[PDB]
Amino acid sequence: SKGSAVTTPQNNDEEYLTPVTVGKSTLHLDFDTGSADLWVFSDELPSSEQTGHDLYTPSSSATKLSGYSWDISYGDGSSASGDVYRDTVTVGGVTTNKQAVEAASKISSEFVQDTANDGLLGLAFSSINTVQPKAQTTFFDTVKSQLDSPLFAVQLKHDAPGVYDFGYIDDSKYTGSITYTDADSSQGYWGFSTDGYSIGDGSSSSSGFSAIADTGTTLILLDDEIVSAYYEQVSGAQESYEAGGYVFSCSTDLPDFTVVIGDYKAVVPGKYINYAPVSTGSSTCYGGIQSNSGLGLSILGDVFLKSQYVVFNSEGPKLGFAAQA
Ligand SMILES: *[C@H]1O[C@H](CO)[C@@H](O)[C@H](O)[C@@H]1O
Ligand SMILES: *[C@H]1O[C@H](CO)[C@@H](O)[C@H](O)[C@@H]1O
Ligand SMILES: [Zn+2]
Ligand SMILES: [Zn+2]
Ligand SMILES: [Zn+2]
Ligand SMILES: [Zn+2]
Repeated sequence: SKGSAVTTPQNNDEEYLTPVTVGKSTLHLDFDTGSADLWVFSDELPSSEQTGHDLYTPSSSATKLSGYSWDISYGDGSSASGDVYRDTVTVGGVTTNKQAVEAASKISSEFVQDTANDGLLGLAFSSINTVQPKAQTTFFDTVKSQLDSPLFAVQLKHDAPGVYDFGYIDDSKYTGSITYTDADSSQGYWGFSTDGYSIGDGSSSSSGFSAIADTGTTLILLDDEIVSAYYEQVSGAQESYEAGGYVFSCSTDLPDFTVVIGDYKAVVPGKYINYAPVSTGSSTCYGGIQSNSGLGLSILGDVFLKSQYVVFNSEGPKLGFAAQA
């Protein structure tokens, strides 16, 4: 068994949604390789919270996990909690009837006021799922032995639908060979260790660093020392507080950011680090690379992933990288 599903980005690629059949209802979930919970909007929510969102409707065979509960919080003061159900979930043709579904009956603003987003599908390691009293398996993990190969690949596109492959690699999605690196699951994430980086045509930095691959995150969050070195090559850039991070003229084209992985160069086009205007029709533009200060962890998000074909292989574990076709 294998399958592929299409993912379309919101506005300026701020969150990629993917159709997923949960129960009998079809929802549009956000695939996050940074978390391990699968939660959706439930009927138990306030009507004014439901508005703008498809809600989860149990199957006739589903079974409510009595006594269990789940609660999660993310990067910002963004929470969600609720009950747990054992229903059927279908993603790109791969089906399972023992997937745990986390129904939310209480959530934060960010979620409620994000019409269209109907919840999340976590693809990190199951060890960090938050269900209680017994943690549950992610979807991938749950269908792992139904897949021709125990892996999945992602191909995110800029301002265009990408794709999530389950259990197989589509050779038409990348050019040249796949380079593999050992994944560090120590914190429950798909971590890895780049050997260095390179700003524009500069000379690569032998000094490596530890990073996680988080599809659920829009930007590239690195250590301040690196950010500062980067924007030093962007004319007119400034640490505009009361705006989030660094900004510069939209007309400016920033240099590429290369991430060295063994002998492979994962080059993020400068064009993608010119994220978007701080305001409608604004003159200045927000950068794709900001500071990870406050998380203490380096994250390579959608901006980095928009140029790679990434393979998440449970065997090792390991991550594979290839220049997107
Ligand atoms: C309850 O839900 C299941 C899943 O869609 C169906 O197979 C059944 O016929 C009934 O609608
Ligand atoms: C950014 O653009 C300015 C243009 O004034 C240059 O002076 C600088 O070296 C960098 O290329
Ligand atoms: Zn198959
Ligand atoms: Zn929807
Ligand atoms: Zn995430
Ligand atoms: Zn370039």
